[PDB]
Amino acid sequence: HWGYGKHNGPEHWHKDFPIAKGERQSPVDIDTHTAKYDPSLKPLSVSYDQATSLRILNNGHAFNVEFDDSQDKAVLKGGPLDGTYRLIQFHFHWGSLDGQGSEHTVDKKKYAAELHLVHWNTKYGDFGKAVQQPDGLAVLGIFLKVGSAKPGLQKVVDVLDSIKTKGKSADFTNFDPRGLLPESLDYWTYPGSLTTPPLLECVTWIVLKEPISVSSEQVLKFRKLNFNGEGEPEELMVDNWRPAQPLKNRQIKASFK
Ligand SMILES: On1ccc2ccccc2c1=S
Ligand SMILES: [Zn+2]
Repeated sequence: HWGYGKHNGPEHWHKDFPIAKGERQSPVDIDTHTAKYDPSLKPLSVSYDQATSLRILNNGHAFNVEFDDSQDKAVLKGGPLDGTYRLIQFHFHWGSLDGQGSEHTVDKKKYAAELHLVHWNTKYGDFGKAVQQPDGLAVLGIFLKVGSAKPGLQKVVDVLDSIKTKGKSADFTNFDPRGLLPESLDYWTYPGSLTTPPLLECVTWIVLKEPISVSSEQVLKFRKLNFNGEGEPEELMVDNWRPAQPLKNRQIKASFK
């Protein structure tokens, strides 16, 4: 099945998921000089005050922090979006080395990791119906660079040892995702896709310009996770990023001059 190795990595995914070579795949390189400022964009509204985390799961590809999305609680609106999108989970992509790991790149620059906060358009009722729609999802993407620690990340780092291997989950209540956000909400936006199979073309991507800093020790702990299940030969969960895909007939808009 799919993964990030030589035999089942991104260059193979198109055989099971032909949309891998579609018209609006993600990630992409953000060419800052070519992204035009769009003064009709609204500021982004991130309202995470009532977010309710439930659990953290090692899915064999990444770890997901999952939210109760049964009520209207943690929503993204404004920016390029029409209507209200509800937070359902976040996860990260990261490298084996600090010089790589992000999926989007900025003028070809790779960051050490990238956080994806996934939200679904509440006009479609739930996540499963939203991923059948071209405007079903909005993913807030945030780059990580290695430097000072991010205090708001530590509770996630500290729980990873309890979900080392594929299929493990742990209670993860009362986690506040506001602690993972940078100061500025300046962003680039474009239409794209999930960056993992099934690679569905549902996503309005909103990529923040300002990275957050995490410490070398924090990202080292992400790299101790495993892609394998318990009892299987250890394969470290590193380099779970898809490289940039062709922009095709898309424009990337900037919210800032
Ligand atoms: O990586 N990843 C995994 C699951 C998912 C689900 C909805 C939207 C985006 C994603 C991504 S980027
Ligand atoms: Zn992702």
